[PDB]
Amino acid sequence: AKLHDYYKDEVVKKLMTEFNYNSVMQVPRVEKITLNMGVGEAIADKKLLDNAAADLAAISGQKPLITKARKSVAGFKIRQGYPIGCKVTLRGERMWEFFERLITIAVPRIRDFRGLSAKSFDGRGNYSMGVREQIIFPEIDYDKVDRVRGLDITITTTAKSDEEGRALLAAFDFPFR
Amino acid sequence: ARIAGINIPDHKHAVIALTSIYGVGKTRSKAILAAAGIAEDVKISELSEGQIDTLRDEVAKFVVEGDLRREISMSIKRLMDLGCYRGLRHRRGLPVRGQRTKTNARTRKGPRKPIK
Amino acid sequence: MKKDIHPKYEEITASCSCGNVMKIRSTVGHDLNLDVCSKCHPFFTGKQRDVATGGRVDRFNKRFNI
Amino acid sequence: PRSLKKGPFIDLHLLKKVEKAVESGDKKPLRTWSRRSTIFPNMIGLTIAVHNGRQHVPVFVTDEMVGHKLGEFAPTRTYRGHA
RNA sequence: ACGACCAGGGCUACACACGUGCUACAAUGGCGCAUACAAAGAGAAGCGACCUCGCGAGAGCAAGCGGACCUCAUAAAGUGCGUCGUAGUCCGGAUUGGAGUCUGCAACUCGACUCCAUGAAGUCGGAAUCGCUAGUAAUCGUGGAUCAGAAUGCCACGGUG
RNA sequence: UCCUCCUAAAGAGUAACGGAGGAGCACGAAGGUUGGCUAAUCCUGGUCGGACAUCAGGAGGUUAGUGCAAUGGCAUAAGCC
Ligand SMILES: [Mg+2]
Ligand SMILES: [Mg+2]
Ligand SMILES: [Mg+2]
Ligand SMILES: [Mg+2]
Ligand SMILES: [Mg+2]
Ligand SMILES: [Mg+2]
Ligand SMILES: [Mg+2]
Ligand SMILES: [Mg+2]
Ligand SMILES: [Mg+2]
Ligand SMILES: [Mg+2]
Ligand SMILES: [Mg+2]
Ligand SMILES: [Mg+2]
Ligand SMILES: [Mg+2]
Ligand SMILES: [Mg+2]
Ligand SMILES: [Mg+2]
Ligand SMILES: [Mg+2]
Ligand SMILES: [Mg+2]
Ligand SMILES: [Zn+2]
Repeated sequence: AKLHDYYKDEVVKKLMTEFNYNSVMQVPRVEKITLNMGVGEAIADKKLLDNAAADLAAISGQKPLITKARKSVAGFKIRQGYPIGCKVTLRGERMWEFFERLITIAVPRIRDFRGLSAKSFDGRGNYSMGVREQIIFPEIDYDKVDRVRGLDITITTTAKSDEEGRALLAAFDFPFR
Repeated sequence: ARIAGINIPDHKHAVIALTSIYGVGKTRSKAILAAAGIAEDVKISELSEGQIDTLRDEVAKFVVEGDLRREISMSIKRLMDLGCYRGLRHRRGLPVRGQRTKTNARTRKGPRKPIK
Repeated sequence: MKKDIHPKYEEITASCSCGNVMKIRSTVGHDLNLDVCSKCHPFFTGKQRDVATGGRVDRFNKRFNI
Repeated sequence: PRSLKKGPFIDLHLLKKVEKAVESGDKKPLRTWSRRSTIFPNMIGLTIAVHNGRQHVPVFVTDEMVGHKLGEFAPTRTYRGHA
């Protein structure tokens, strides 16, 4: 809750000035962070899912919700009901502490990190990014793992416009460009 | 054991395990360890973390993993955009340096393409 | 949160080569030594240099004098 | 490549034509058989028609085209494919 | 003009098929340091010490030599020690990028060499097929002709055997 | 033989070698109850990931769903945990 403490005193004072909001409730705020691993190759065996869910449980310290197919499609050879991915929703204090560890540790540990995109805000403020490799988090031991996974991070916020979420992450020095 | 972005094996010796970095070889690995004062026969194991901090600074003097692949691709795409003879060889998939294309161009042309 | 299903989530210390001592809550357990943090990553100085286009005329005039 | 102590290379009959077309300011295509002449930075922006063995292909001179020779932008073998 | 002169191009192209070779796929080896033993040749528009400079190919100054004198020119395999420890590896070197040297009016097509980086295929080869009976095969370096420059070819030479 | 729609003329019923489709089961939960939940599709953003898996937002408002044919129902859901 270090950044949550950092949110409540200086980010709110910053955004109220540069947007001239009438109320303090009118400010944006982050709401949840969703950690998906679409593991489409787990239809061969459960153990790839069972270890990828084990890896994402180490990144964010929650047991992941194993997601399933909403319907059946034949291009991917899946039926409605097959376990096909895993997610973690992060809210409250656990949202901020992962968000602290993300932009301070794991984003510098990206190989050939050169910035993010400012064109990834889904028209309505909600930001989504995808990492290539789970080794950028220091939770994963390099010798103990064998397979390079990938996950994607989705920050869902209360910003109405598209730029207001872009200004919100910039108050947390989110490395756009 | 994590230099310039990538990891480096511990069981190998010092000069060999440095060469896993895209941008250094057996020559430049001797140049790194001489400037760090580190013997070459030691492993990446039993190194002080201050020595590895000395090691990261010496590698950071040169052009490595993320920079070099960008520079190599920039040089090739410079030839691509001009349309010189070296650019056409780079984009026909043919050898650039003036080798024979009648026989034994299999590195640039891949495996054999049978006439169907 | 539920009681048993979650992994152990404990506050540890992560130090870096620039000496940025930072205490985070994590699932590592043992202490952590980092390599680059957001304070010392060369995103704000180093990545600007790393484009490095270079001039073709400037390469030509450097090699000699007329 | 050539040694640095010799500097670059350009034909005299080409180098006089470059010197004329700069001062005259004409943008006529200069037909030229000097495929072995290094392009100079004062040649930038000129249409110069390098020979290829059969005809004269016009080459507009770019900033990046300085450190090369004129024959690289006049390919001599026409090849389209076997099938 | 089917004769003659010049510039530029081509003889070096490239879905492919074959011949002849070179280097490999490593531990009877790679590497690093130290160290022992050859023969046969070439040299004046040439061979070019020594010394200096360069990581280097080389550069500068420059002796000596038409040569049992001097120079090309330190033979390598070997041995001694250390190292890797079976991996696509400290094996293999293709390819490609950058930087160069030298030759030559001139190295783009289209030269050789060096340096830094890159690190393909390849883990002994289907049917088939070749050479060889002793200083032979196998392997290891050396030199010459042609030649401004430009060989894994060719012609010679000795080592181990 | 049995079910559904039309013919069938706004109650029921109504024929033809009239027009169209199904059934000869399944389920020990796919039953009972309590509690809770709400679709299809499309748009944008996002590691592998692609027309199409999963994730996050928005439009949409049942165009979905119903063990199976059709018809009538179905949000208090009879749909889904
Ligand atoms: Mg390397
Ligand atoms: Mg090399
Ligand atoms: Mg001619
Ligand atoms: Mg020929
Ligand atoms: Mg000779
Ligand atoms: Mg020296
Ligand atoms: Mg030896
Ligand atoms: Mg050895
Ligand atoms: Mg090697
Ligand atoms: Mg292979
Ligand atoms: Mg092997
Ligand atoms: Mg006989
Ligand atoms: Mg010669
Ligand atoms: Mg009726
Ligand atoms: Mg009636
Ligand atoms: Mg039912
Ligand atoms: Mg109910
Ligand atoms: Zn730091």
